[PDB]
Amino acid sequence: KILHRLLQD
Amino acid sequence: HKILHRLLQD
Amino acid sequence: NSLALSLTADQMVSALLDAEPPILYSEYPTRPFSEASMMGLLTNLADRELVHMINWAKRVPGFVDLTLHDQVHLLECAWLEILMIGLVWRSMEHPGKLLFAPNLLLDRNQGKCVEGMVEIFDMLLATSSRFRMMNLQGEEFVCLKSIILLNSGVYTKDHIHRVLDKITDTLIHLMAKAGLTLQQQHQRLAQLLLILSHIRHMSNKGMEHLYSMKCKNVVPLSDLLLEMLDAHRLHAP
Amino acid sequence: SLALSLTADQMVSALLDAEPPILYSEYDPTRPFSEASMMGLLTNLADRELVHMINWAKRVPGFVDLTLHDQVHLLECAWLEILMIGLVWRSMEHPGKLLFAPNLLLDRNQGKCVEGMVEIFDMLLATSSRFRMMNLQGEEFVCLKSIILLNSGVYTFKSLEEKDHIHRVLDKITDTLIHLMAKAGLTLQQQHQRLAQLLLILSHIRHMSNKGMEHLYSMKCKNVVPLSDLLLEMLDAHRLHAP
Ligand SMILES: COc1ccccc1OS(=O)(=O)[C@@H]1C[C@@H]2O[C@H]1C(c1ccc(O)cc1)=C2c1ccc(O)cc1
Ligand SMILES: COc1ccccc1OS(=O)(=O)[C@@H]1C[C@@H]2O[C@H]1C(c1ccc(O)cc1)=C2c1ccc(O)cc1
Repeated sequence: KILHRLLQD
Repeated sequence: HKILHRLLQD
Repeated sequence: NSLALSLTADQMVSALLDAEPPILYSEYPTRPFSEASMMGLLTNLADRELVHMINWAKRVPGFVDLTLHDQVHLLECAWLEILMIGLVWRSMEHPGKLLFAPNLLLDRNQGKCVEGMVEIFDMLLATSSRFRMMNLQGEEFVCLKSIILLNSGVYTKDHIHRVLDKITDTLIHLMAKAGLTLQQQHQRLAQLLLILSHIRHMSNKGMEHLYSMKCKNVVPLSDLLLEMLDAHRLHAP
Repeated sequence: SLALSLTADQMVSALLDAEPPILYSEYDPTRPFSEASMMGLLTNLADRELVHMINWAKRVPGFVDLTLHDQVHLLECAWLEILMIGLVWRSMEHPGKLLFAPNLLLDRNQGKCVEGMVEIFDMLLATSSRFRMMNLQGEEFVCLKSIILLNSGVYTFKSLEEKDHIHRVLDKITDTLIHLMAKAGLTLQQQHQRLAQLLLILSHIRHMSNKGMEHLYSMKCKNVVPLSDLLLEMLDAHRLHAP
């Protein structure tokens, strides 16, 4: 998920 | 009209 | 002037406890394990509870002061929330189960009998568990149920908001009576009121299923239940 | 642990510092509205706001203590509520209007450009008017927005430990709201009443988000204009459960 990715950043 | 209208009265 | 605003805290509590509807029984081939038997039992139950709910609402201080039109609007808006908080309340002492009626205790496995239902069953169970762990008292429960009625459609005036403030006063009055410190009182007030957001959520999500054509087609619904559903479908896409 | 050791004033200062910027829309007053153009403006705006919202959430005390999975879940649950409370906040001093962006100020008649939207616009306008009558303070607003983020998905998630922590942070935010009200000279009865009034408004914001979301993930609203991948995924987090 893009949200998952952006949070992980 | 609406049943609720009737039920709310008496 | 509305009588409600002149009631004392204890009088408001007594009025609300007195107005409580009774706990209804389901029809007595029990243990539903099909879409049809489940919808059949639940709709029959809900329909009977609605009649009690309407007569209960008339006894909630301040409700009688509203126009008939306003009364219709609040009940149309809040009915499923009110059924749901009732269900969660009477399920408290039955962890992992929903006590739809004394003779209809369901678990989440039965929630799967109707498509879309198990997610809501899970939310209801979570809410009942939360009430149990907060040690919710009957006095607090009736205040919360009255707040739901008055709050859930207030955004279409002053009267409803003055009544709501009085109920707030009444909740704090109850907590102070229970020995809670000031910090504990405001923390508990907030805890309870935030649960109302979850109850709204569950109603919105359940309603969206209940007014779908598929859900309307499972069994023939009563005229009253259909009218209560249509009030929300009116705005659906 | 940071969240639980913060004083009230430190919570407020943290929340204020973490506030996202107010974005501009691509509104061109020489390109008259249309279901398509309105939808385009709102989706493009929301899409850019989501990126700032994600970075804001990371700065909400207690949020980064959660597992990544739980952070995703809270944001999926709350994103439209959060956009909406932001909208009603910046719209306060514009009676009868919604300030979507400094260059995009709409009234209810323009809500009719998209079928099903006017009903939601009226609810948003009512909420904004409610905040205005109460003279909602910026310090109170940031508390409420953080409460939405932490609360909205907490009952739809060891795993219990995460809920408990969330509950403790929510209690601290309550403490913070009360502290702000006491600082403002409100009597104790006034404090509790105002606390309750604000929290009940959250139920209405939940309602608005659910009703809006139901329209937004309808096949019709998703094919008015091409939607971004991030919005599609945020919407799908909710569509997944729809009938
Ligand atoms: C069969 O109901 C559903 C199927 C799929 C999704 C949601 C559904 O509805 S739901 O929100 O779970 C709802 C919650 C719970 O079960 C359903 C129901 C119900 C209510 C009315 C109705 O006309 C059909 C179903 C309930 C209920 C009934 C009586 C109570 O005193 C309290 C709750
Ligand atoms: C066009 O949106 C709708 C059309 C019909 C019914 C509901 C609709 O959604 S709604 O709840 O009004 C929603 C509320 C308001 O307008 C819509 C919208 C929006 C949001 C996301 C999206 O991908 C499309 C539309 C808003 C919005 C946008 C940015 C904000 O910072 C705050 C709010």
